[PDB]
Amino acid sequence: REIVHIQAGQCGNQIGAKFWEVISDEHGIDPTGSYHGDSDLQLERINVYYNEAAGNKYVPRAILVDLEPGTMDSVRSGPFGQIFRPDNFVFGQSGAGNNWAKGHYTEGAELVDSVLDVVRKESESCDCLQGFQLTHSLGGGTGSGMGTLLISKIREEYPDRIMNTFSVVPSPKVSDTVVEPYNATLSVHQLVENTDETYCIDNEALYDICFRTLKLTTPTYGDLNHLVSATMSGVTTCLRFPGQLNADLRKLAVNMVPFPRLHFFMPGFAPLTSRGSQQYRALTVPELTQQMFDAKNMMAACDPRHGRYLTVAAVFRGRMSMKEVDEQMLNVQNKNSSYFVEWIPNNVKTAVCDIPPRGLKMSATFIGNSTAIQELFKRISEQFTAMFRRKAFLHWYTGEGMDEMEFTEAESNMNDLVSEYQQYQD
Amino acid sequence: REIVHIQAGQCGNQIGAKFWEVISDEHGIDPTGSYHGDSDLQLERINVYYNEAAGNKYVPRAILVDLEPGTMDSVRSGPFGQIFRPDNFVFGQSGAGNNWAKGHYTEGAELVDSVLDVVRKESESCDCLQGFQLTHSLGGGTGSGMGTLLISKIREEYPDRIMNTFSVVPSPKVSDTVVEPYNATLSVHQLVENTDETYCIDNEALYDICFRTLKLTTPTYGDLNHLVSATMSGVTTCLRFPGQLNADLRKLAVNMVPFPRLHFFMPGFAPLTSRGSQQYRALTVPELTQQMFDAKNMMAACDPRHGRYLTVAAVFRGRMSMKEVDEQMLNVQNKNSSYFVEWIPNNVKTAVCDIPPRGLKMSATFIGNSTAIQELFKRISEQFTAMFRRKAFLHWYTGEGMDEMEFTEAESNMNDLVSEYQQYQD
Amino acid sequence: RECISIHVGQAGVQIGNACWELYCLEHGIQPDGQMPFNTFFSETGAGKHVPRAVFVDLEPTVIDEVRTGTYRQLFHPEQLITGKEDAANNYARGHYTIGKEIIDLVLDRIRKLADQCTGLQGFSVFHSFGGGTGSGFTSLLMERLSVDYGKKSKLEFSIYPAPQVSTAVVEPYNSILTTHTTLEHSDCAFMVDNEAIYDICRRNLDIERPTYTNLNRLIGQIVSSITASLRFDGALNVDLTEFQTNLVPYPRGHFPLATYAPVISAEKAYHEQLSVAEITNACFEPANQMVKCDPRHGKYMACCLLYRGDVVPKDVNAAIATIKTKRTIQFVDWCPTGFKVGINYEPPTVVPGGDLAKVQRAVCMLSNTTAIAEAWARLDHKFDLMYAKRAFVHWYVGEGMEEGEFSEAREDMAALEKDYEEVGVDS
Amino acid sequence: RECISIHVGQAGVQIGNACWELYCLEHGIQPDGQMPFNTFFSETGAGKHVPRAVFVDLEPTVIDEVRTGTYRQLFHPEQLITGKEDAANNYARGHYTIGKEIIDLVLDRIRKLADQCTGLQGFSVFHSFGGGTGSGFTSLLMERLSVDYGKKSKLEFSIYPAPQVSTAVVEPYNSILTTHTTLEHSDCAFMVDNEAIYDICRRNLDIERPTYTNLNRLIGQIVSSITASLRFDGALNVDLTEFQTNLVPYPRGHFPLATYAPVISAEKAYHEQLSVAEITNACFEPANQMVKCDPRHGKYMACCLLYRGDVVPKDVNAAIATIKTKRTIQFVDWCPTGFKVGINYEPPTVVPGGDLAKVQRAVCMLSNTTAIAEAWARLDHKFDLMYAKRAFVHWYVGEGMEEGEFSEAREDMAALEKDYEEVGVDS
Ligand SMILES: CC(=O)O[C@H]1C(=O)[C@@]2(C)[C@H]([C@H](OC(=O)c3ccccc3)[C@]3(O)C[C@H](OC(=O)[C@H](O)[C@@H](NC(=O)c4ccccc4)c4ccccc4)C(C)=C1C3(C)C)[C@]1(OC(C)=O)CO[C@@H]1C[C@@H]2O
Ligand SMILES: CC(=O)O[C@H]1C(=O)[C@@]2(C)[C@H]([C@H](OC(=O)c3ccccc3)[C@]3(O)C[C@H](OC(=O)[C@H](O)[C@@H](NC(=O)c4ccccc4)c4ccccc4)C(C)=C1C3(C)C)[C@]1(OC(C)=O)CO[C@@H]1C[C@@H]2O
Ligand SMILES: Nc1nc2c(ncn2[C@@H]2O[C@H](COP(=O)(O)OP(=O)(O)OP(=O)(O)O)[C@@H](O)[C@H]2O)c(=O)[nH]1
Ligand SMILES: Nc1nc2c(ncn2[C@@H]2O[C@H](COP(=O)(O)OP(=O)(O)OP(=O)(O)O)[C@@H](O)[C@H]2O)c(=O)[nH]1
Ligand SMILES: Nc1nc2c(ncn2[C@@H]2O[C@H](COP(=O)(O)OP(=O)(O)O)[C@@H](O)[C@H]2O)c(=O)[nH]1
Ligand SMILES: Nc1nc2c(ncn2[C@@H]2O[C@H](COP(=O)(O)OP(=O)(O)O)[C@@H](O)[C@H]2O)c(=O)[nH]1
Ligand SMILES: [Mg+2]
Ligand SMILES: [Mg+2]
Repeated sequence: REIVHIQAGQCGNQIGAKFWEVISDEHGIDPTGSYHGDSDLQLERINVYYNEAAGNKYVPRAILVDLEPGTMDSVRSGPFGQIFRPDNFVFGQSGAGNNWAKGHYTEGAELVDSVLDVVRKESESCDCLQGFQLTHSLGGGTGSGMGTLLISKIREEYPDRIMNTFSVVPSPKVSDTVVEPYNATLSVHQLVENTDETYCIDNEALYDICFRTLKLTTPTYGDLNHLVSATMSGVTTCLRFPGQLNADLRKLAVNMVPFPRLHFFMPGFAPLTSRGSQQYRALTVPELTQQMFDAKNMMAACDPRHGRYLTVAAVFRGRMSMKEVDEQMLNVQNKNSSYFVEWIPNNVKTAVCDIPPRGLKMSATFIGNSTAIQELFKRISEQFTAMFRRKAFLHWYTGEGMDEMEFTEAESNMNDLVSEYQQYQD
Repeated sequence: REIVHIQAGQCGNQIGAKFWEVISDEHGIDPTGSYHGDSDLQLERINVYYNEAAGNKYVPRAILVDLEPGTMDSVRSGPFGQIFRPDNFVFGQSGAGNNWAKGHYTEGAELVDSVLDVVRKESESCDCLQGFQLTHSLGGGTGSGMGTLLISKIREEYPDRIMNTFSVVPSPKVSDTVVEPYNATLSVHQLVENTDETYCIDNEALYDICFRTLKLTTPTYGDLNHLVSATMSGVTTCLRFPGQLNADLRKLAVNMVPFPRLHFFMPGFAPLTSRGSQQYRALTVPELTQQMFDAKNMMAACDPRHGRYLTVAAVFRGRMSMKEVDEQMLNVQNKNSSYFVEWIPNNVKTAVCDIPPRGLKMSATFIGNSTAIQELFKRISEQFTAMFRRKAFLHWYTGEGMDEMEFTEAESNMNDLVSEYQQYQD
Repeated sequence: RECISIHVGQAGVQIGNACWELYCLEHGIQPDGQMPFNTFFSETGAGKHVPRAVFVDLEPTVIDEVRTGTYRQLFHPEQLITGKEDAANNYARGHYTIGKEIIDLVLDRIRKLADQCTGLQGFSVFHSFGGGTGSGFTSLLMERLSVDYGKKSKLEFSIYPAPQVSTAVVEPYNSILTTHTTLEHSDCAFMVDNEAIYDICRRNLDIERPTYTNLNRLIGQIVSSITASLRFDGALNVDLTEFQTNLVPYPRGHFPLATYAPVISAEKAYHEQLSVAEITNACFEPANQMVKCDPRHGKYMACCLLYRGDVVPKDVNAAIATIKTKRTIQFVDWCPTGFKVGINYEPPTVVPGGDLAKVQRAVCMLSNTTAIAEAWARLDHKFDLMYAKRAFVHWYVGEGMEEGEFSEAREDMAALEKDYEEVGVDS
Repeated sequence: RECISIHVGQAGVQIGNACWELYCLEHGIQPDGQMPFNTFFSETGAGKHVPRAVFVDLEPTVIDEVRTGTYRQLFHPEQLITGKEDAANNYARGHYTIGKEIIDLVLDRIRKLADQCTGLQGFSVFHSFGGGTGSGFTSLLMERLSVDYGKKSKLEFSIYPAPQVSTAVVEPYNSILTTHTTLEHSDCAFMVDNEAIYDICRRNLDIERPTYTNLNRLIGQIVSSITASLRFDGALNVDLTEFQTNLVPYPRGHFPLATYAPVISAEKAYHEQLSVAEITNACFEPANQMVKCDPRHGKYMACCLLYRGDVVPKDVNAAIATIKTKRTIQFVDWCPTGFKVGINYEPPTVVPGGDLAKVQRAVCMLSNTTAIAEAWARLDHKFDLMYAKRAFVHWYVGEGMEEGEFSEAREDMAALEKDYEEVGVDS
């Protein structure tokens, strides 16, 4: 089958650029689009993410959306300017400038069709479309505006396909805009209703991980995006080669969403260690699960141990004993029975793929549906409230035709989300 | 069999010059008229468009008509001055100057016999005359005047042969004359009655295509004419070599005209892509049909999706699966059942020739009988009306002996044409 | 495709000097006619091609300047027609007593040229309204020429009695008397205001002290773009009668304004970066009108844009679309469109010893408008005033010019004004 | 992504000189425009790229300095708009009798630039409050420009009538009259105190004798970091409207303070070791405010920090966290946060013949605060006092400036002051 990858906004584009680096490397694809890998399984499911153009040129099944020419230019000027197809570069009038209404409601709305036409072109090149993956920020304006804008449009076209997104969440201590709550609140309002699964990633959390575990002196965005891309791959890596237990976006959703609306997930990645500490690694399934269930290795800022686990997905990579894995899963649930939600018998869904990440002997990725995430929503809601009570910055959206009712409705609906997570926590 | 190609006016001459470049290249003919092609099939039907003169000099079965010496000079001074026969260069007194009456009614009428004599000479060199192709503009004056003038005369001689024409239609936003409606209206009035098939091409539409798809920085007339020539070839290319399904001007007419009078067609051409984007092409039948049924790739300005398809011809070039083609045709009619006219069971006529355009692996050309084209006639009629209500510029035709009655009669008859297309649209 | 040029009084001749200098520059033709084009120069077997022109002045003075100055070897001596006594700013004398004494010769010289000329398209007359040798004589000649060549195009390039300033005080009379002949016999007339040009020289060429030399060069440059341009073989060779086809909607209204939008100083030639849209936009700005008229207070009937040198049709079309988008300038409501385009491949002509700096492309605009009609009202007032007092009337009566002719001339001018009013209002 | 710069009186021009010198230095552009950027310089085929700028002075003097000095070859002659008689420190004359005589030309030149400009973001106006040619004329122009381009961003960089010392005695009047236009039509205004700068030159650059040359260079350097910085493609390319998105919470409050925290002498460049936190900390010290204002007596509404050269986001975030930890400076209680970050990759600009020593990184701060509002009270007192005596009133009445206009101007200023009071108090 095939999956469409859409990138929206500078943040999403930079993450996606790193993502396509990673998986192109994974599948033996060079900077011309030519295949020079050593395995045959790299071509077994290459169709998932690549069109096979004449001459065996493999072309990212991806759409590049932005409203700020220049970022798009940096993409074309980068190593994958020879990889991405030119008619997938969609941009026009200047960007929203952190104005969600410009991104979703007005200026971005004008260019929707120029995206959807490409969506259709991509769809009709597929043998079986499984779903969509959106990569964007949750506060940027364009990425968050065009994000939910396109999500709505795409679902209208493909209501029965899987809507997946990787969203960068407003972090307590890592900012760059004072309307981050306005944009996030307006975005999530439409996100929930039109999304099947969404991942919440905090730059702050990554900033912590990239030092606490990776000991990076100068953690750059390219390193934080790199962490993200690793988990992005893991989510769908099971679809691209053989394994003892298969997995899927649908399979995950079936085992990760117990209550329709609660489809917000925390992502994590196994072996996190600095290059000087790698020599002390055991590389065992035990070791991996110690990291996977370590709160400090979660890429959401909220620490899971303030909430409970509605359900967990543990996707493993490489040769390993199925019993060994099962044993560790049991040990974990026995260890922290107070953390796992008792309403679920087996709180952990597992999967095991036969191929580790090139260069690793054995890896894994972690997807958690915890109730703790409600606290991130609370924090943002409070920031939103404080500003909204004074109608701060409201005229930036008023001038685009946005009323107060939307903002109060969104917040009311945000409260419902938190309330639901609290409903299912003791 | 053989087909006569007549060019009328600068526009028609420039298009034709490019046309003869194209098909001479197609059939391995150099700038002396000598054959140096690599295939044998290039000589299998070379008689269609060339006389075989002593020494194997292949001479365009074509008549060059103009009333403005100088354009004819540029033809003789061009690469095909060694190709075209000197007695096929028909010109005399200066041109109409955008005066249809001068082109058709008076000054041009004086020189009709000098053309028809050449027509007869060409006819008697043939083994079997199939029909005529006229290349001209629909507003130029001479090309549009001499055009319908000669069409009438030729049909009187050959009432049972096929009258085909490629007419450049007055474009909404691309002008160069303020009596474009007068000339067009007077022309089409006689065109319909005496024509078996006509193609409507807008310079504006080509201006859009040549940038939107070909990304040309400086689209010149030589590039727009080039687009036209590609489709001109496609119309008759089936007659000049082997194919899985043959086709013909008669065959097309039989499957393209359901109602005698409605023989106006929109032309299109498959693989339209810039030289930097060609590397991303799949070159599949699916891909080709996506382009062929793309409204944006239609060389008429009117967007087909505002009307319906009475009937479509899809002529393909090169080796391909017959099933594959049939599948795509089915998919298209299923996709847009609202666009196709339900009164027809199979709305698409297909043909497949064994030889792609030299340099292409696989191509195609599109001929659409849509009801949408009525809107072009409406627009022109409105412009005509606005001027005619004030008898604007009328004295230019009055001085040639043209009365008001002709103009009112023409418009009345133009309304009938539109009305008929509307009759057969929901 | 050939044509014949005609020059009268002093102004027509001086303008002609600039024109024929340009044509020489364009074709590389030397001052003795030697070439080291046949529509302006009769082919000579020795290589000394000679101008298809008739020069008339009832007082040889300006012609003597030609006869003794440069290009005395260029022009044929038979063409240099002169009188003995001048008309002296008297239309009636130029029309009758004085002009009629040479008009026979003039027509004979024209006939010779026309007999030599194969594909004669038409004529190009250079005259004023001020002098009688220009105004009155032209009136006589145009009538005679019209009779002989009813099928040939007659262009008249006239120097419009400027509204602000003039040099003779009896101009109104000579101007109004001319009007009813030009409107009757001409196929297309142009009206140029010296003062508007001087203003252009000040603003665009940055000239504090402008004179007839430079002024005429600009006018001639326009004519080159109108005519000679076509004869160099461009993308769109719009015929002279094709101009008329599209520019003229009625039997009358033969008054297009001819502008030139690459007017530029040598300094500006370095800093300024021109292109198709920039130049095209400039020609619709009420500054380079070449006449005391502000288009923004009338409507556009028709507009032919002539391009030279490095242009492409795409940009031209885009510029026009922008203009129609602008919508600041108004167009006649019953004229769907009014834009026509001519395009050359040959660059703009450069005058060694001129000012108009060399550019890679050029635009001329030939526009019919209702705004220009207002200029005649100003002349009407000047005429009416002097007429009311019958000032200087005895100079025309002394010829025998019927007083009623002046009243008739006015009525014909007034009719013309009325027609333009109706064009703008009606829909 | 392109913009247009505007310069008025003498001050706007002199500041402009520094700005365009910097831009040339940044892009390697020579004094004749030659490059051996398109958002400041119109692309020229010869390589001689020309500044997108309009220069206005009702007494050509300072423009003549430009016309005769260096960069006379850089700027286009059409851009150098001058009058004959100056406004002479009279807002009313600059607003009306004198300024209105050239405003038509000014707008026409702007239109040309705007027609050339594709993706116009907005304008950058350099003016004062002292002179009428700056104050009054700008008021006129901004109104006109606002009408034509209601959708384009209008930045105003003004030289604030300093509280301690000034050079004209009728400044209060011109200042207060300007206020109700800027507050009405501008999208974002900056206020700079010469005296605060001179003080900065003394303390940081160690200059005992500072003048407009060096003073202007500092101001220009700030503008480069605000604007040009974005056009070099950094990590965080904060748009000009994105600035407004985050800096401005209301329909008003368009008064950010622009500081530069790498101000340093050549000697200090050797001993001082700067970095992200050090420089960032310096910009929140009531010393480099660029205006007679002490932030510690008000609250921070919003604060955009723009970084250049060798910086990383980690250190920037850490520095900000430290600032919020410090808690000495107060922030608006209903503004959760107020920090926004822009980051370049291109280093700071160095002026050959300057003082501001070369550094590896730089920080600019664009901050909205309630503290600055206190500065207007000082102006109010100056105005009220002179107004009470109607001192010099006859110079404005002589123009026709309605006395009531002065009272209205004050009320609008007072409204602005009131708004800032409410911002700080309310929660
Ligand atoms: C000599 C050797 O064994 O080097 C290792 C290495 O030292 C370590 C430290 C790697 C290293 O990763 C990082 O330092 C890192 C840098 C920025 C952000 C995140 C991580 C490594 O760079 C990363 C690299 O990862 C891979 O090759 C995977 O296939 C990985 N690939 C990428 O992320 C990638 C990087 C650049 C270009 C293209 C792809 C991957 C993971 C999941 C899904 C798909 C691909 C590995 C094993 C190493 C180096 C090279 C030092 C580690 O990371 C990963 C993702 O494996 C960091 O902790 C682990 C443990 C590894 O042992
Ligand atoms: C290296 C290579 O493969 O080059 C291609 C190429 O790059 C592309 C872009 C060609 C190119 O066509 C154009 O760029 C073009 C220019 C003006 C107007 C219209 C088109 C090409 O020039 C055109 C040329 O077409 C042919 O050879 C056909 O036989 C075509 N011939 C002509 O039009 C022709 C041109 C010059 C002189 C004589 C004939 C043809 C098509 C239908 C019927 C008869 C003949 C081809 C494949 C190419 C080039 C050479 C780059 C494309 O066009 C055609 C008609 O094939 C444009 O989109 C297609 C896709 C092609 O891949
Ligand atoms: N544009 C232009 N106008 C001129 C020139 N010379 C004269 N004029 C105008 O022409 C007017 C008189 O026209 P002419 O017919 O040439 O005068 P003339 O040649 O002396 O003829 P008479 O006056 O009748 O003897 C003057 O008032 C000027 O305004 C010139 O070189 N260029
Ligand atoms: N920062 C800075 N301020 C200046 C400079 N030059 C003048 N000023 C200030 O500007 C005030 C007057 O502003 P301008 O509008 O330029 O005065 P002007 O140019 O003579 O215009 P008029 O006075 O109206 O004729 C002076 O009082 C100075 O305080 C300068 O170069 N830099
Ligand atoms: N994870 C990650 N987040 C980023 C990166 N760059 C920016 N962001 C976040 O995304 C937000 C801006 O989103 P952006 O793509 O610029 O939206 P836009 O400005 O409307 O186009 C910022 O507030 C950052 O927190 C990056 O490289 N990685
Ligand atoms: N497609 C195309 N159309 C043209 C070209 N040149 C002119 N035309 C169109 O044809 C019209 C003029 O026709 P023309 O051949 O000159 O007729 P004539 O002037 O009477 O000889 C113009 O209005 C143009 O729209 C060309 O090269 N290609
Ligand atoms: Mg005289
Ligand atoms: Mg001054």
